[PDB]
Amino acid sequence: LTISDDLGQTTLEVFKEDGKTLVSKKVTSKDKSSTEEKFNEKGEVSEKIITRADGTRLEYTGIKSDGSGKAKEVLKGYVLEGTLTAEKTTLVVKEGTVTLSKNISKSGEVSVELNDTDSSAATKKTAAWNSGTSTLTITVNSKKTKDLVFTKENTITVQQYDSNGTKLEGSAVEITKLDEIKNALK
Amino acid sequence: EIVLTQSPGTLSLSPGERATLSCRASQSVSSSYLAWYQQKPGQAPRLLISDTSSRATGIPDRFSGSGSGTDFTLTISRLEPEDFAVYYCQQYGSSPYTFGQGTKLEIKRTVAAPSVFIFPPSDEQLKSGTASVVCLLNNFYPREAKVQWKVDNALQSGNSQESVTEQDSKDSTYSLSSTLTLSKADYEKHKVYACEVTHQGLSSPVTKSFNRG
Amino acid sequence: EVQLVESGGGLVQPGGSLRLSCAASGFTFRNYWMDWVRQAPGKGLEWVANIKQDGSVKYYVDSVEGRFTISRDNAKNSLFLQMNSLRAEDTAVYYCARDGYSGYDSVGFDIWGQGTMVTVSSASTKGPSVFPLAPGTAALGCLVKDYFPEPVTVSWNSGALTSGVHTFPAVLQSSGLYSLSSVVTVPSSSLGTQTYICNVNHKPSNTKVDKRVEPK
Ligand SMILES: [Cl-]
Ligand SMILES: [Cl-]
Ligand SMILES: [Cl-]
Ligand SMILES: [Cl-]
Ligand SMILES: [Cl-]
Ligand SMILES: [Cl-]
Ligand SMILES: [Cl-]
Ligand SMILES: [Cl-]
Repeated sequence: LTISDDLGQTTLEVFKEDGKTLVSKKVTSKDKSSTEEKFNEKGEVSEKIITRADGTRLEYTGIKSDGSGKAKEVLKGYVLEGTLTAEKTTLVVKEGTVTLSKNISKSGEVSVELNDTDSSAATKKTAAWNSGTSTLTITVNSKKTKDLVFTKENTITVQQYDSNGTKLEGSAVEITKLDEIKNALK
Repeated sequence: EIVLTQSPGTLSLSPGERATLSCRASQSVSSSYLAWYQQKPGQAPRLLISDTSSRATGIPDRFSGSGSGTDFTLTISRLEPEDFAVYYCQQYGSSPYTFGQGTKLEIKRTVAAPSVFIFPPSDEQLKSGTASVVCLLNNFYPREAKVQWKVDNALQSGNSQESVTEQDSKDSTYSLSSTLTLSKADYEKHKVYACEVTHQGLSSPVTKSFNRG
Repeated sequence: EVQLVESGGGLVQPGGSLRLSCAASGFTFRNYWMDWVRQAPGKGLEWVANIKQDGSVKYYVDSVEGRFTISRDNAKNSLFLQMNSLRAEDTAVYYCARDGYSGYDSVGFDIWGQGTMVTVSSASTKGPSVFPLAPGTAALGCLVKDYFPEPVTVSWNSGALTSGVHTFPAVLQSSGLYSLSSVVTVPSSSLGTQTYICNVNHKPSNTKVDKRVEPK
């Protein structure tokens, strides 16, 4: 246990028997956020559970030596699962021929991409990602249909456009079930 | 649509043993969207396990869920007499949220032969034009049994229905009924009404018959 | 304490309609999704309908689409299931259920209610006909037949006789009327010494019959 100077960090770290090979480590910050890490026979990270201030966790399990592993993000009402690589993390939601990918870079840059394998020029879905607004805009038949704003509060919000795609209408609703995300990609 | 298949159909174990319940999915189900449920007869189902690991605030440590991907298993370490209910595997990721066909966890006891009794139709019932002959199988195990009706030494089919009780709460036994429904006109042109019973605990088939009068 | 009470079911003709009600207490109704689950007689569980917290999003199974509607009232802490164009295959015990997955922890269906038995049939209400079953160990019984709908409760000697009593589950005859037998296993020496009363109770038809069985 090593507490930082500003009395804000509680680094619950445990050594195996001597002080060379790490085993487990938990660091709790002031803003209710923790980063649990587990290690292997070598000393490279095996699991990495990171908790944000709002309670949404980003859990990494089964980290291999090459830098890969299993990825899953737990949220209020639904979870997003995927894979981590030494490049970036991808979280995948699939509905029919449409696959939605959420990308989290090693620098924290969140990216969202969409792909539809249908070859029809009408029903195929395409998306454009806005970095500043953090909204994925789904386009169908060269007209905008839905807006997918990914809030900094770790939630997915959908706002629908009009019949011509000129502007969004009504109010933007929040997603509380995984089936809702699948319904948006149909 | 994801289809869940449960194996076995029924599992006959004694109390104190270990019961392994497996649930198969037609596709890959995420480990975060699978649940196990228990339904005792005559009552609503109860949530046992969620996330394949969480025990849902009040379930003892005997119940344990495991598995991933296609195959999921639920194991009860040390069985207790109240654990012999019907168990269901369910996924709740994508609609429709489908349940397994169900597994009946039955108490396994020593094989008991039935006590067979035959009841002639009531004289009051004959005035209504219908005659009901009932053959009762009492306090046997296992539930599986064969009952056939012989009228004037002739096998009968299509005129008999069977009802079975559930496993007895005291001695873990089963009882069976077999009613032969036929008209009074058909009843009065035949003399001998027999009931042949075959069972695992019966070394030889038993027959109970009566004559009108 | 968390619990749910269900109401609205009953016996209706094919093509009819009825409304289910689920009263919720002991928990924040506004924060949870809700579901309808039915279970056919002697069959497995089948999910029926689902509703969002605010009721904006509703999902149904393929079979009940265009006939069933699920709504809720957060203020009244209630939830409903309108069931139009009822078919015979809709006969099941409909369980109102709380989703449970309302937060970060993934939870299955947390809470289940007692359920309401809806029966879709063209048969009218029927009163049972009770006939005695005359006989080391002797057997006696009462046979109730041609009654509709379920259930029927049978008691021997006004509940005094309980050991060795077997009330068999009702079987559906070809006429659409239920039929079951209640039997008692008693020592053969008890015959004549003891008098056996069998009491059947068909609440739907308000039928009270006490039948006496003697060896003859
Ligand atoms: Cl998915
Ligand atoms: Cl139960
Ligand atoms: Cl083991
Ligand atoms: Cl079953
Ligand atoms: Cl059988
Ligand atoms: Cl249909
Ligand atoms: Cl509504
Ligand atoms: Cl979870």
